[PDB]
Amino acid sequence: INFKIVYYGPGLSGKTTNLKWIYSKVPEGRKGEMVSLATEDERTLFFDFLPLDIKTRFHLYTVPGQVFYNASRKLILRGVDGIVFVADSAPNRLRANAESMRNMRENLAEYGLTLDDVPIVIQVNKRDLPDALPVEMVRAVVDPEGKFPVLEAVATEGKGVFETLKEVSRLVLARV
Amino acid sequence: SLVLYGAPYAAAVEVLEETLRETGARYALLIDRKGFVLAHKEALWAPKPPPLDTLATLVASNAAATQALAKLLGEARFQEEVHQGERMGLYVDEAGEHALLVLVFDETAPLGKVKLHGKAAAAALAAIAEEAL
Amino acid sequence: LVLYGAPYAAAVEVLEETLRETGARYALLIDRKGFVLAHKEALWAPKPPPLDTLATLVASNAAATQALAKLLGEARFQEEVHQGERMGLYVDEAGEHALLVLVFDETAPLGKVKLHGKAAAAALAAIAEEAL
Ligand SMILES: Nc1nc2c(ncn2[C@@H]2O[C@H](COP(=O)(O)OP(=O)(O)O)[C@@H](O)[C@H]2O)c(=O)[nH]1
Ligand code: ALF
Ligand SMILES: [Mg+2]
Ligand SMILES: [Mg+2]
Ligand SMILES: [Mg+2]
Repeated sequence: INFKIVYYGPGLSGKTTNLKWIYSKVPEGRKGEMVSLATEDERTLFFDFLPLDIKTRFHLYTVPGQVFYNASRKLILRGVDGIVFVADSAPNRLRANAESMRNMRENLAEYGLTLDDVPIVIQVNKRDLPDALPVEMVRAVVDPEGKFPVLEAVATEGKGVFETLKEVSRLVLARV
Repeated sequence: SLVLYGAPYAAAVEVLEETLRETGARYALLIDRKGFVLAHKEALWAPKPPPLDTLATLVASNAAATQALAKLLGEARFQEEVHQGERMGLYVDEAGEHALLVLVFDETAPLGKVKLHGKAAAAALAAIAEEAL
Repeated sequence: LVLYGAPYAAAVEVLEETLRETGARYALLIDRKGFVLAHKEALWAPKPPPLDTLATLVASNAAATQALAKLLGEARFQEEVHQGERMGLYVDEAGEHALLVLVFDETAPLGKVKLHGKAAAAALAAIAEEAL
């Protein structure tokens, strides 16, 4: 039994950093190899991919976050079972957050899906930034009605990373 | 979705095995468009494959991007693809709307047969994919 | 890679000639990040599909097919010809940092497509490298 999880969000929000922390802590035996199609500055170009055990297999993907890469970002959303939306905490990236969530809903509507149709967890990432915004302000922009779990994170340090993944796993399972 | 078990699983595997023999390919996979390995077989003469989940996610995203290019141009589809290196190649074709046949072959395999039995294997697997919808 | 001035003018002429010699609709030089560095449309052809989209998809495809090649121990695969009922696409490397793409229809002869696309790519590879 196979599930696909897509880490979505604006450019540089920390989507790849999530899969890399996860990859570094999951033991050999319970993961496959991480694949990344990235430019030399290591920004993601097409996707990251990380297969793991939690029979049931979870295939974790990230999407490139640049606004002008929507065509490849939407291929990655095909058949998604659950989504982790990685929101950036930086003050100057708040509207980028909203644009990504709007873009997410639009891409999902091309497959005939609404945001109710797919489990979604908001991760508010980069809590370590000195000027970080309140969690609730970030959340009120990407999830005005608070319909979605929210979790805080510092992906470069692991904080929130596995708890975000268990949360979305939980929802994808409860969905069957 | 497409969940493959039971008799259809067994029939898919028998197709993959027969295709390996008829073509001389190293590896045969049925993958879904989402990137999941649904059945795989390896020719017993051949070395260990590269990680098959890597192979299958790369192949599914190649197919995703090329199908999107087709649709961009007003086409339902391009044809089966043969990727050809100096020694190694890949034959990738549709097994119905939800899956792909993948053949990995080397210099020892005759390309005519790869294409020819690859295409019949695709068609047999689409038939099997339907009975697992 | 950024093409401006005389290398850009040089690129555009290679693109115009390939269209003339092939009967193709549109011709682009794109970088491996999917940005269009130069392009030309045939005067007779319809308005193209969105070319920024076409280019992000070709470069995504290329990164994936390049990873497949390396996975199998290959430097690379060959140039691609994708053929629908009427429309088609030719893609080939133009040096290490760029791809030439031609979009064509059933009036463009495939042998010319292949023969001039390949020459266009080598010509553009030369323009690209000498631009550095
Ligand atoms: N300060 C801080 N930086 C982070 C955090 N998460 C990721 N980064 C950095 O943000 C940059 C982009 O990360 P990456 O995952 O590549 O972004 P993305 O894949 O485009 O979403 C990298 O330099 C990461 O080290 C975090 O929680 N805090
Ligand atoms: F660098 Al990104 F998504 F913006 F991988
Ligand atoms: Mg990334
Ligand atoms: Mg809005
Ligand atoms: Mg023009």
